[PDB]
Amino acid sequence: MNGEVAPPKEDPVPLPELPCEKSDAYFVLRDGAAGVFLAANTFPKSRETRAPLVEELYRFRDRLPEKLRYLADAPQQDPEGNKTMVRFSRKTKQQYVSSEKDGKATGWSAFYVDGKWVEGKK
Repeated sequence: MNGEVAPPKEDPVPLPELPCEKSDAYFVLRDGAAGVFLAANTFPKSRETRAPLVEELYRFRDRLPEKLRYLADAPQQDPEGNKTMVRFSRKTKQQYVSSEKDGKATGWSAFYVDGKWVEGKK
């Protein structure tokens, strides 16, 4: 009976081919943060969680759980190269990607509409 709801046990879309911090952990893609994301299997030792980088998704397409065909399908960077990762919007509960340059968050942010990605530059 000892339980706390959503137990640490869970092997949905594990991406062992993506090291986490440095404790032999990896990024096991899961779903429980306003949408989808990839938490470290060493959590909390590694709270590195957040939508999956579209580019890293293309490399993990062979392992894609199929429910990401649209996310990984979205662009994987911007005209400058700032790779674009997945994000989540509550205004429509959907997945929108956003390019990023190093760590300055350029601003690029595309939205996945009806199989219709878009770009809401700001």
